[PDB]
Amino acid sequence: YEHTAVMPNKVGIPYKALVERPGYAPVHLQIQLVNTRIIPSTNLEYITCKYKTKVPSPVVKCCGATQCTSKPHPDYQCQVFSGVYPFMWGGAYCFCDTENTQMSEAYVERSEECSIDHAKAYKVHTGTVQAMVNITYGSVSWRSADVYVNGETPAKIGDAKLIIGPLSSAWSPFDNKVVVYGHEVYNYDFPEYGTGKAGSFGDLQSRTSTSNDLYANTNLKLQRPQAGIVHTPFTQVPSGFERWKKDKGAPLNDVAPFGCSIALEPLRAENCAVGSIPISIDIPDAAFTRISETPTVSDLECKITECTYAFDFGGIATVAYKSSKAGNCPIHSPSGVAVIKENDVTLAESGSFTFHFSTANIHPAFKLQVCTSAVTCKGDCKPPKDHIVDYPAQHTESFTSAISATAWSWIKVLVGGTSAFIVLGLIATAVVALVLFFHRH
Amino acid sequence: YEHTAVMPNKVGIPYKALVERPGYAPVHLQIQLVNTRIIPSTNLEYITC
Amino acid sequence: IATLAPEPLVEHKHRTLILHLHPDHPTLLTTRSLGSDANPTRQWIERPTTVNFTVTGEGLEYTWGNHPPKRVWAQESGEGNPHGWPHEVVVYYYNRYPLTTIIGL
Repeated sequence: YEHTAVMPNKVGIPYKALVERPGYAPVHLQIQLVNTRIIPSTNLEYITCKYKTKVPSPVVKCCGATQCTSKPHPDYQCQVFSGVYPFMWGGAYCFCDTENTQMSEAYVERSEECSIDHAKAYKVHTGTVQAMVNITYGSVSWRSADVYVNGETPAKIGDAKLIIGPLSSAWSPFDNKVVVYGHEVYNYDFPEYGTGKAGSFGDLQSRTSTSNDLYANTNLKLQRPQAGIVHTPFTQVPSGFERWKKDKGAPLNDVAPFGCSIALEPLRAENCAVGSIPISIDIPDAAFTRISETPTVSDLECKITECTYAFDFGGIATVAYKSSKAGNCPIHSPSGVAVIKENDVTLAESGSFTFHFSTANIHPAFKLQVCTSAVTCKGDCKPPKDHIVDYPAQHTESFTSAISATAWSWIKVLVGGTSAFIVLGLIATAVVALVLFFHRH
Repeated sequence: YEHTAVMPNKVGIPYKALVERPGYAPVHLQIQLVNTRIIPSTNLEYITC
Repeated sequence: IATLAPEPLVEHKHRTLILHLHPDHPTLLTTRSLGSDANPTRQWIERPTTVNFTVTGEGLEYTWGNHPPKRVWAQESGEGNPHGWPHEVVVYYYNRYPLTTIIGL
């Protein structure tokens, strides 16, 4: 039998519902979420790491000149310095005074630390949503399996078949372009593999972690050797990967709203709480019993002994029944004023039991069913002494839930007696026209 | 649980109260005084004989 | 292996969380709210200070140093009596609803 309703998108709290079938006793249905993962689609664009500029050995032409060719290398540089006359150990290097050549070639290559700490530049495309759902009904225990959040994939959980409907909102915490460094992600823009400002983020881009091709602009410039010694001096701006690692903002896992914990290896956004989830579960007829088998109850009167405004289950009430025979029947409340802690009851012949509930109202006028029979409960509640708790609310706060009976009588005369006084004022005009008409004829 | 009240300044008469924690049974509380000493601070000036 | 900061002294108020932080090293404190608006704050603490954060019913999550994050939710304790004279009925709803009592009156 198909049960169709709307479940709010929360993880900790369960969803309680009583399934009504004509000619059959109702059953208790519990749906509880464990995980809620939003998994977008990503393609890796490029990686970034600190560079390492390695220079080859320069040549020392004694009496002559040298030229260079445009070798294929990232950020390759060449120059020619004329008239160097270098000095080494054991006297001078060459004969020809005030005419000599030094090569001083340099180019840029990635570091050996690029395989350990590198930033992965991802482009985010919208994808699929999945969840893990705990299911029980009737008398069988809790058992769970992974489900898909769409409108086309039923999942076989238990003896029933469950279709978890799509999310009400398409909100995702990820941007179009993200950067993954270590175990945290960031919302950052890219130089898009073509550009690079040589000191901010894209001074060294490689397509994969072991790609042969490498883009690198770093403002590398050759400098003249001085006073006749053999070395190749260069000048370049510092790395952009180090400058990004200092001038960095907060990661997305410290920034994302709705309590979205972010994992890494499929790049999920776990346990967000936004929107609602429609449900459709088809419970088989093997868990349905008849009206003749279940007992009937009567003479139900309810008294609330203690209620509290606080979170968790701060209310406790005892009810009195008169059952036809012993057995088990579920209890459930349709209205959202009070949730119920437990599902079933061990009934007896003319006894009484207590149950625990949870409201967000001063005066709960909630109503619950026991053994497909009706009873109502009324009472009063007191504010709690706790200021801050470490657990979320089990109830749902409404708009009229904060109105006390003293203030409700105060606003029943400012809108009731005043608006009816204008009615008293308006009928005086309606009767003075009748008297003035009767003066004529 | 914190329970604040006002007791009188009588020595032999105990103060009986009933604390009320919600969701729990009330606990009886009895406070009694056995002494009451006011000790001023003194500095000796001189002796005489 | 990294240092662990001493735990803060936590005292509660009405929709207000107070932390007494006493660091011996420059320590990072990041807070965020679990509602629609995250409102993220971050600062480095080098001296013994005290900070107040407005915790609502949706919640608040704060991390201090290398400690795991903690989540706290504010209850509805209130500062008034809802039944009685209207000089104390109004002051009960002013603390609970300061945005509707001024407009509604």
